[PDB]
This record gives sequence, C-alpha cells and structure tokens, in this order.
Amino acid sequence: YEPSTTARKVGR
Amino acid sequence: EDVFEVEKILDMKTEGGKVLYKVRWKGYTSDDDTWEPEIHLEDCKEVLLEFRKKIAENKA
Repeated sequence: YEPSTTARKVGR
Repeated sequence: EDVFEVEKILDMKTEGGKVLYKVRWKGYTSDDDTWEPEIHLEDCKEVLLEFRKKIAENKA
C-alpha cells in the first residue's frame, strides 16, 4: 500500500 | 478538480497563517507550477517527506 501520489489542483 | 499526479514540492510559504506549497506536476513543465493549499497534499506523504529532507540538508 503506497501513498496517494495525487492531489487536486485549485491553483489551475 | 480533475486531480493530477504530483512529482514534487518545489517550495513553501505562508500567506497570513496558512501554509501553501508550490507544486511541480508530473508530466508538466515549470510553466504549470501552482501554489496549493496544504490540505491538498496531506495524503502525499512520500512527497512531503522528500521536501522536508531537501530543506533540512540545505539549512545554512
């Protein structure tokens, strides 16, 4: 099991 | 917000009392680096750890 590695981008 | 693959954190800052991180998105150039609120990366611990190190080994 590995970390998310992804994130949402609000800065766009 | 679609959600994208994070390569690494380039730097950090605080705007008032809030923490922000400049993010380098995997597969994108630096022209696409964005400042993101801390909560957006809390589950990216591999990335957060690698940034903590990079700054510790640079502390002059």
